[PDB]
Amino acid sequence: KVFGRCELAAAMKRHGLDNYRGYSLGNWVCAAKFESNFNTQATNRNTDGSTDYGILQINSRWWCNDGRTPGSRNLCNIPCSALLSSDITASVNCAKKIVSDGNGMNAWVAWRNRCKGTDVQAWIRGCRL
Repeated sequence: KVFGRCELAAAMKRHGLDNYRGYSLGNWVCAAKFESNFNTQATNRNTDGSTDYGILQINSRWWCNDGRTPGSRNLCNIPCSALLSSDITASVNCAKKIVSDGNGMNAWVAWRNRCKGTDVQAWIRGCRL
């Protein structure tokens, strides 16, 4: 499913992401925009053989099991396919574990390079939240 900006903002807010670990909602919407263009079905293969899945492009080497990433730690305890669902619950729950492991949202390259230090508030402007 390809989310609308405000539709995604509302869904993320309902799932407890607004200000989770100090990150305002605009950061999460911005990250999703640049990581998957709001598409829950996005997948991207990496040079190391691992693959990124879903709206937040969660990695198979550490977070989910896709049956093809040798030595994968399945830290979120889920098959990577669950992360492509139109229901973002699995993605949100796993993202919470990721953002809590030490480097915060810096775990998302697109966020660090395209959202960090920008006016992230713009991503939720105009939305009835």
